[PDB]
Amino acid sequence: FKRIVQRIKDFLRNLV
Amino acid sequence: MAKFFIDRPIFAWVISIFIIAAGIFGIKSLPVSQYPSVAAPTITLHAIYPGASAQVMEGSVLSVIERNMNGVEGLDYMSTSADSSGSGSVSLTFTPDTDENLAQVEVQNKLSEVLSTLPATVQQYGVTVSKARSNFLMIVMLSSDVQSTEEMNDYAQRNVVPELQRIEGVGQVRLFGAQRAMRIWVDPKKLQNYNLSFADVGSALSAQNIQISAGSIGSLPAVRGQTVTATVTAQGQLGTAEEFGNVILRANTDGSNIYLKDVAKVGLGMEDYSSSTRLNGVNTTGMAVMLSNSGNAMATAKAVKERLAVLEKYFPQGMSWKTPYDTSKFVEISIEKVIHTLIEAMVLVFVVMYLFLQNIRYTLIPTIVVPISLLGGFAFISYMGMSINVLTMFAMILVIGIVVDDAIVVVENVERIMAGEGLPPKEATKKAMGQISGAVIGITAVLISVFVPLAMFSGAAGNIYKQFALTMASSIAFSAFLALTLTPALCATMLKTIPKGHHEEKKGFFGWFNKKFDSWTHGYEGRVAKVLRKTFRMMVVYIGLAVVGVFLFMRLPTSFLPTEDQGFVMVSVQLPAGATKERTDATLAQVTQLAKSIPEIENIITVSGFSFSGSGQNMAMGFAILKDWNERTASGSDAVAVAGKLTGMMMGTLKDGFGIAVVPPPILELGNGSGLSINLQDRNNTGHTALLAKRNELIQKMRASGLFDPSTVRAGGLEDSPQLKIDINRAAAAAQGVSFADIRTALASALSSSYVSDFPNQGRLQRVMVQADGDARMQPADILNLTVPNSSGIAVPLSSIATVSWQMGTEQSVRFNGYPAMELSGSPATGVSTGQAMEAVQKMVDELGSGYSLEWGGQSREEAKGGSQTIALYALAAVAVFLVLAALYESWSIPLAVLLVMPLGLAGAAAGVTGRNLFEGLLGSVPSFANDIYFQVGFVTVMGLSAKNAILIIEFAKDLQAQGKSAVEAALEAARLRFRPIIMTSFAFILGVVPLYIAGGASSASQRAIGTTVFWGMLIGTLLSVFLVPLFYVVVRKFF
Amino acid sequence: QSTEEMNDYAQRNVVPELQRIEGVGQVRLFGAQRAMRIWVDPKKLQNYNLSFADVGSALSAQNIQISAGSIGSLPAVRGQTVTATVTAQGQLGTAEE
Amino acid sequence: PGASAQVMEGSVLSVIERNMNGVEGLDYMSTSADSSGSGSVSLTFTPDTDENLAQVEVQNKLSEVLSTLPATVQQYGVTVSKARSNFLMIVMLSSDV
Amino acid sequence: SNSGNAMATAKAVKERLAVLEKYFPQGMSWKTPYDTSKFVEISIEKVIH
Amino acid sequence: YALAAVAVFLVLAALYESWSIPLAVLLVMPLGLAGAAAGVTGRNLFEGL
Repeated sequence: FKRIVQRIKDFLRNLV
Repeated sequence: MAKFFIDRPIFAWVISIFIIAAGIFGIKSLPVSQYPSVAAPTITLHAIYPGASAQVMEGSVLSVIERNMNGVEGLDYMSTSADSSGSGSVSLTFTPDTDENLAQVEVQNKLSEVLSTLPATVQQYGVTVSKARSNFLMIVMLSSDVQSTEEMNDYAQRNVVPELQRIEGVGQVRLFGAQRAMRIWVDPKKLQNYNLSFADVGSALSAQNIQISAGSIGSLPAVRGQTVTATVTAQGQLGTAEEFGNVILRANTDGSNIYLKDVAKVGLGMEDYSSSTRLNGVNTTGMAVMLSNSGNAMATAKAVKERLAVLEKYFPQGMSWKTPYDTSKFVEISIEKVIHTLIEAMVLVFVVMYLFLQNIRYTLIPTIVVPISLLGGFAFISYMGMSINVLTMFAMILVIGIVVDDAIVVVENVERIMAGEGLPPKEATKKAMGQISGAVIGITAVLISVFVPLAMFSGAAGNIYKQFALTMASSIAFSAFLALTLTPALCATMLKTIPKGHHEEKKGFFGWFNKKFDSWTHGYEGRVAKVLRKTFRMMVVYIGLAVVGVFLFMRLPTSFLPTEDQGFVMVSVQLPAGATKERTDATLAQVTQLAKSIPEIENIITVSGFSFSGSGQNMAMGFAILKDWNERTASGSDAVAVAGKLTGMMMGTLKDGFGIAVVPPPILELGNGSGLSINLQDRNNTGHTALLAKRNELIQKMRASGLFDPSTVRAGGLEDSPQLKIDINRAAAAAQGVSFADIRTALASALSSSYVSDFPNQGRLQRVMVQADGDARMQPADILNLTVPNSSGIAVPLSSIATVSWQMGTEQSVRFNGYPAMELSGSPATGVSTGQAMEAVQKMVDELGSGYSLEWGGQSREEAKGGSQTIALYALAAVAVFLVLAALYESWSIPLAVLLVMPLGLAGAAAGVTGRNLFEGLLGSVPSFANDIYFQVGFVTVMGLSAKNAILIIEFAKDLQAQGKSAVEAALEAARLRFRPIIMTSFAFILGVVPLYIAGGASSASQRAIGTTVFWGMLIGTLLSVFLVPLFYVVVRKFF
Repeated sequence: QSTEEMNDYAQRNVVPELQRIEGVGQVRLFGAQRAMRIWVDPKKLQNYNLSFADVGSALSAQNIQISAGSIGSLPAVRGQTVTATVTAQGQLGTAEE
Repeated sequence: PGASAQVMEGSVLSVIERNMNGVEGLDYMSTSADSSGSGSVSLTFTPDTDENLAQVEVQNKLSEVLSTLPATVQQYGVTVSKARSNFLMIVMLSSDV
Repeated sequence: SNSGNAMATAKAVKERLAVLEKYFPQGMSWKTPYDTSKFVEISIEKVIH
Repeated sequence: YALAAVAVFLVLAALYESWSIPLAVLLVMPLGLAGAAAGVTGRNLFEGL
């Protein structure tokens, strides 16, 4: 589940 | 062609019926979503290596994977990211026109080559290759306030997730919660009491919980006479906590049988414990639904909601479902806006047509023709494989007006001929079409020529332009084809002859309006004659206007898209390094209450564990869902105002840590397109300290001694934090039996979790994890109390062979294109073009010694390429327009008189934008208009319309001179003849764009941008054109 | 610089850049990147009564990557305010080591 | 190996089948599991769907989902085939020696 | 590569090498004494003439 | 069958500039249907006997 979290925060990192 | 169909109305009707059928069929089979795909393909890796630091993760996993990725077809650039969370990722970006599926399969096949060279635990967990593209549709939340998050996550995974992904149009469902697991919490004190180790626990668990494969009786190579065969089955796996607690760790000779349940506590738990989510302050379980390519967003969202409503019946007491965000609402609103604008345009066209042509059957032709042209555009859009989304719907809205003109022109010309010569409608239609057919063909050719360039741009901006370009071009082409076939047939059939000898001696309103408009037309002709008599002065005035307009256009800000009120705000919370999850949760509760204090906020979703900066126990973020746009119309109830209020409250309330509220860019998949993003590479592998020092030097050079708006220049990582460093004496450890690998296993099971085996839990396999009791891993002094076995098998504490001290280490590491890198951000100071700032930073990076390079990221990679493509495309467009007009007029010099109207529209647009910016500044509102994509689209639209009007005027003027009139007389007569249709179309188009000028609500920023540009450009351009186009004709004839 | 150093520099800096170029199918270095080479003398092994497998096992057991973990990890007792990352080297990086 | 048809179906085949929804041009799916710890998932696509694109997409999804499947399946992997079930010919070899 | 172009690939390799030369250790240079695209370009030029 | 009839109607109307001549033509399709159905039924009966 760390991988799903990694995906969500990578997207968020990009926006701001 | 027009003459052919004037005598065959039923053939034209049949063709139009086929067009309507094709359009309906195309609409039936179009994907529906709020936005199309504009970003390039990207593949990510997402490996898990538990219990590791950024340096360990990077060097042991991410570099190893990265080194085997140079060679995949169509790779643009590549990056890595590692943090202290025990997980990392490798991101591969690809050149456009690369098949994402092929890229993903090739990346997976490359990973399969080096998978065996990774650490054993990495291979145990596996590496997930996926594509960054996400067609996000909804969030589904389950809230109980009674049962824990473990229960809700299990219930979701077992009941809700499988039901949602069986729905039509669903491409993927993702659960934002950890699965269940069997957790063993070992007390190291008891372990040392029995002289056991974590390795013993793991070995016993793996040996006593394993699948058995027995076989069958009487297998094929059987003895003679065998009559029965049977499958033999034995169960060798455990399924309950009581069963797991009875695992034998040491079978003593006396028969004591030290069990697993007297050194550890065994119970069902989760597998992460990292992230927590809440909705308005209560525990929740979130799910994300992603639409499939070729799926309909509205239908899928409705079906999902129906399914959830049905399933709600079986929820445990206290559990409820809610969907706080949905993207299908935006496209639904866009389609509703399209329909409303179409109805309003039809009504307005009817009103003006009846006011001018003084009959009701004249109003019937535009009503029939315009929807058919739109349907033909829809059919073309379906044929090309596009979809219905916000941009295509905006393109429809904007092309409605020009397709309306294409019919107003023909109807007005026919009505003029009929009222003038008194001919019957058939003869009048024949005459009018013989007059205007070639002009129509040339106009459609020019419109295609001007719109094709917008489909030739590169990148995400090109993808965005392609929507408008293709939709509008198809609609224009179909409108022209219909004006050449069906409009003349309708004119010749449905109209009735004007009573011969009638001078329109009307009564009441009609007579009065006729007289007043005739006076206006006469006054207009007098003013045009005055303008024509003195030509040098008017040419000087025109050059002045063109120069001023060009100057205004240049001095406009550059941007991509304007931020839009999408209905939510984001909050990012960051606490001092080393803070724990408890303090972060307290701060999140404070933020939740503050959001509650704001009426504009409907729901607040807070997630603990990671932030905008990154992951960590001190990181957190929140999503604030705003009320409906209808409920938020007064000043200060927009997304920016809500974000400002929340930020102001947070800066005064929160004690430990800080929070910031912002609104995201209009397109989430496409990152922020503002600022200057810098990657500072280390070519020589000097070290982290050297690269950090160089980054600090570059930041100083940019801020103190540069032109970058010093405020925004800052690093985009996460500063170093104190860490605990264990130093082991080789000699001391060798003196005892410690082997440095028993140390590895002991630490990996003590200070971090260990994944040992797998068990069945009511039908699905779930992990077994050994993590050690929390009381033995809280303080630094606990590290040296851990024990590791010797060769003889005795336990020896780490204190004897090791020491621990506080040090400074990296919290996060990133590589770019195979070198250690740092990330930086920036923004131009003021009135500074991005190009010179980029040259400046390149020079500064050069000032640093060799071994340190530079690389642009994100939008800066595209912005590095010059703007020569746009200039070249518009130059080619102008050349093509010139050639087409020369073919139309059979001249080389006449086309010039039509090109001189381009500055008029440009000046109108630029002046309108500048004036509205200044007015909003006076009102106190910050500027919101720039030279963005929507400005370019609107400029192209108004420029095409002005070109159409000029072409018609010049065509009429040229023919009159050929008959015998002088140039000046011909120009006067052409202006007098074209006055009425131009007034009609300008009125209709301007008032039809007015609603986009005062737009407010969903996607209203782009609406307002287009409205401003189009409205002001059209008004000013038409006002100047109706006076200057005859001047252009006269001058061009005199000169040549 | 000798051919060994240049070969290593090529493998680490030039080859990836070249094989990231469009139209390239494969890059072959007429050489190899560096490695830690142990050159064993069997006579000395006889003198000390050792074996090749002994050398291999000792190298494997004393040069590995250690993942320590963290302090105050996510499931924590009440009142925990300090979190940290633990680190241990466990790996050799020079010929003398 | 060692799993009943029910366990094989609920732990491996069902997981893959559920994640196979949303693949372009899919008509229907079926699974078959057996007492001997072997199983299979069959995906049928509409005609006018080319086998190669469907192959690539199905395999991408399978790789995406394999991250959780059981350990022994991951050891043996999952095989892929796309050939006609019906026979074209039967070739016979006979000998008396 | 299968479906690769010799001339374009050689030009890209040479440009990339020229760019990378800026980071070399001191005393290190680069050459391409063997190159099959030179014959192609010269022959094409001669036929054009 | 519906699309076949509609296509015939539209093509005839475009060919002859009328809405009634194609209507007269379409009246013959029931005769063909009756013939075909009667033939199939009759051959079935004859073979059964």
